[PDB]
Amino acid sequence: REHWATRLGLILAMAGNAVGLCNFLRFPVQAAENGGGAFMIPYIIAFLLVGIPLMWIEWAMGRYGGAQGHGTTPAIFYLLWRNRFAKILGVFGLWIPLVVAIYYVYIESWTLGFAIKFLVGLVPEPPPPDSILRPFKEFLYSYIGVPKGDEPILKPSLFAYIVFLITMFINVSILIRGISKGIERFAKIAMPTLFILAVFLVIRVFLLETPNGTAADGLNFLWTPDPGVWIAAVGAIFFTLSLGFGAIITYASYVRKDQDIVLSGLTAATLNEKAEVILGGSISIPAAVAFFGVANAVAIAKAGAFNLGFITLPAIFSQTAGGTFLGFLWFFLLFFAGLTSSIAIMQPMIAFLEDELKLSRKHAVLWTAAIVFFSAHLVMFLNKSLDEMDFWAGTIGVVFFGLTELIIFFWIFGADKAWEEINRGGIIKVPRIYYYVMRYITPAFLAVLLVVWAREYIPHWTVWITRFYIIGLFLFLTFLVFLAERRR
Ligand SMILES: CCCCCCCCO[C@@H]1O[C@H](CO)[C@@H](O)[C@H](O)[C@H]1O
Ligand SMILES: CC(C)C[C@H](N)C(=O)O
Ligand code: NA
Ligand code: NA
Repeated sequence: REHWATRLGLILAMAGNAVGLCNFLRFPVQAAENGGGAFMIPYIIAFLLVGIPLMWIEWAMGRYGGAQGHGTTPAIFYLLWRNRFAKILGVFGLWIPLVVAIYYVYIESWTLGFAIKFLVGLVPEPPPPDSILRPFKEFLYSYIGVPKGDEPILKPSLFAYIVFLITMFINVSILIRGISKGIERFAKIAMPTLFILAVFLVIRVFLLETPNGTAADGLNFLWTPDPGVWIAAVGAIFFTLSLGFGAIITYASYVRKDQDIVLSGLTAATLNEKAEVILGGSISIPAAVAFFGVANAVAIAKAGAFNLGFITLPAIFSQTAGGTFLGFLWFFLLFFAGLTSSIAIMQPMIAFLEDELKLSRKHAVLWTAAIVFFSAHLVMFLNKSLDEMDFWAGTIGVVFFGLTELIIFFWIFGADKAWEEINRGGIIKVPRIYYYVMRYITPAFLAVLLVVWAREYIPHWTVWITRFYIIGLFLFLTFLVFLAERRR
């Protein structure tokens, strides 16, 4: 079995797993949507009660299954629960990361295409708010092909489609080289490049000042202290830490049987929170508060993540010295943040085809890329198909799967056996208070917030096109698990 080469590469790959498009596009919107500092109190509590303990649990289940040559949840769930229903529930560990990748890599291709056009300077040129925002709103709308009539049909540009082929190629070139020579070798290069670009953008944004305000006013808003906020904070913690995607589990399956996971997992989770709360929150919102004030920035944040990251922020930079190049640094930061994460949610399908169907790494990567590339045409051409996948897999699915794997590992497999499996080989030991959080508090926290979510919030016909296709993806993945059974 493939293994991580160095301790540093494991941390950076796991950090690159978590540090992604959410740190810079999704977290600023959710924090500003829910009161800035008001959102942080549930966000911090969710990180301590859900994010941290589920980090250690997924590290344990991955290393446990990896020791037996099984990197994905269809087999690992069966190793922790000798039931055929554990294999069925494990399919979500293949379905969730595959569905999320189907729209994630496409949005990642947006950042690459924008970074290219912003580097060559093929960007809209506004003259001396709507008069400068419209050239950038139309720039994104022409790139992805926003519908102009009633038909919910996206018409991507030839450039956007070609950049998506390039983006898939860059993902394949990294994945096909393996864990150590591919994912780990790229993490040692991409994470320092990511941190430097983010710190520079934070510094440059902190120098923004207009009559409407300063960047410090946005920092004061996001740090000054409703069930919907608690749902938003816990959901954000899942997505930003890559929990519930089966991605941490597959990566951890290449950690050696006796290596530390307690300190290593805690460091990667901490690195992500630093990148998100310190670096990510200090760019988008402060630059918007500087140019529009706090009240308008909360209004701009409610307009969406794509609006702030692809329209508003490049339009703000277009008013500063060298802002076109600053937009390139911004979009290149997003591309490396997405690239280190998209390879992480495609590796589970790779590891499954390798471990359970005995496919060569080359074959597993190419077929996984074929499935993602083909399925992504739904996200590229059907309007709001992206939103439907992000809801079922990236929103509902991850919280459902997070509670599922905890019950399997810490209840069905045994609370004492799981706790001993987590701390085994750890440089440090998990604080004994977290044993009771894992066994009682975390599943109670998830079950309560998940019931309010289902009972109070979940209740166009084209959404069935996406539901029909991703339900078929689950059936197809179930059939592959069945074929893996028949071989044994
Ligand atoms: C199931 C998929 C069958 C149809 C595959 C079509 C592949 C996409 O085709 C391409 O899409 C781009 C987006 O507008 C266009 O700019 C290109 O002109 C077109 O060649
Ligand atoms: C789906 C995950 C890889 C997302 C990633 N953790 C992010 O923050 O963008
Ligand atoms: Na993140
Ligand atoms: Na990443």
